Amino acid sequence: ARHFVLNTGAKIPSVGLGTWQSDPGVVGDAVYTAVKAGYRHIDCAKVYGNEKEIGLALKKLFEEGVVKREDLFITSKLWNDRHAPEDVPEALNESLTDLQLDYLDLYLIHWPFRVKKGTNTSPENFITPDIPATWGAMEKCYDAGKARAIGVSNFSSKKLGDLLAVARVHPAVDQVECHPGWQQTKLHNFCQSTGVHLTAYSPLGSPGTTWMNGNVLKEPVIISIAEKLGKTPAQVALRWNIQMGHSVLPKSTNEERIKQNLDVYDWSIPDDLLAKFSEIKQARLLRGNFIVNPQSVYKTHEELWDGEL
Ligand SMILES: NC(=O)c1ccc[n+]([C@@H]2O[C@H](COP(=O)([O-])OP(=O)(O)OC[C@H]3O[C@@H](n4cnc5c(N)ncnc54)[C@H](OP(=O)(O)O)[C@@H]3O)[C@@H](O)[C@H]2O)c1
Ligand SMILES: [Co+2]
Repeated sequence: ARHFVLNTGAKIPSVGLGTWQSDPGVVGDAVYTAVKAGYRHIDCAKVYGNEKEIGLALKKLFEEGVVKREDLFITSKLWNDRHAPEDVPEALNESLTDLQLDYLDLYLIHWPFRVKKGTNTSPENFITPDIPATWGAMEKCYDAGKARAIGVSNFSSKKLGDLLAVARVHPAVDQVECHPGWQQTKLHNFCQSTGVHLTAYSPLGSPGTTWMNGNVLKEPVIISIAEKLGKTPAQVALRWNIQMGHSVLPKSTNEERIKQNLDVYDWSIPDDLLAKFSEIKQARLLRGNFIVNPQSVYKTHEELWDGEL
C-alpha cells in the first residue's frame, strides 16, 4: 500500500508531507522530522516561499545519511506568473536552486490560471491561460531530466482531458483537494480511465485554515469508523483516500501527528464501513475565489471547476 505507480513507471510514496503554510524555521524541522519518522515524499511549491528552508532540511538529511536523494520523492509547482513558455524552465531552475537539487521527481502546473510575470493576482495582471503552450515547455523540462514527471494541480476532468488530448507527455498527476467531505468521484473515475494519478491535497479538510472552515474530522461517520477500528479520525480520513488509490499530502508541524499520519498502511476500512462514506455531506473547501472574477477567464466557480463544485 506504500507506493503508487505513475504512468512514467516511477513510484510515488502514498503519503507525503504537505508544506503549504509552514513559517520560518518550522517547515525545515517538519521535513527533517517527517523524513526520519519515515516519510519519503515532500510536496513543495514556489509560491509558498519556503523552498530554501526545505532545501536546507534535505541537505541535512542527506549529509547525516538519513536518506539518499533517490530515496525521496520531491514535488514542486510552477506558479501562475510563469506560464509563458520561456519562463517555465527558468522557474523550475529557481525551485531547483532553492531546494539544492538537480531534479524534481514531480513538477506541477499549480493552477489553470495565468498572470503577467512578476505580478500578483489582481485583475490588471490576468493573462488568458495557454495550457498547451505551457505544457510544451513543461515537456522540455521533462525531456531535459530536470523533472522526472510533470503534471498539473487544480485541473477538472474536462481541463485534464483537454490537456491529455493535445499532450505528447501525459500529465503524471492531478493534485487536487480531496477528502471525505470532497471525494472527487468524477475526477477519480476519469483519472482511472486515463492513467493519471490523483494526489489528495487537504486530505484532512485543512482544519487549521480559517477561511476554508474545515470540520471534516468531525463527521460522525468518520468518528464512528475511528472508534470501531481504534484509529484517529485523521488516520481514517487518510486511509480512505489511500484505499481509493490516491496519494495524500497531510500537512502538519507536530511530531506525534506526523508519525500518526504515516500509520495508514497495514490496516483497512472494511467494506461495510467504507460504504458509509457515501453518507458524508459534500462541499468543496478551497473554492478558488482568488481567480473567480468578472475579468477572469473563470467568471463563476463552475467555469473554474467545470461543474465539480
Ligand atoms: N496544489 C495546491 O493548490 C494545494 C492547495 C492546498 C494544499 N496543497 C498541498 O497539500 C497539503 C495538505 O493540505 P493542507 O495543508 O491544506 O491541509 P491538511 O493536510 O488536510 O490539514 C492540515 C491541518 O490539519 C492539522 N493536522 C495534521 N495532522 C493531524 C492529525 N493527525 N489529527 C488532527 N489534525 C491534524 C494540522 O495541524 P498540525 O500542524 O498541528 O498537525 C493542520 O492545521 C499542503 O500542505 C500542500 O503541500 C496544495
Ligand atoms: Co497521448
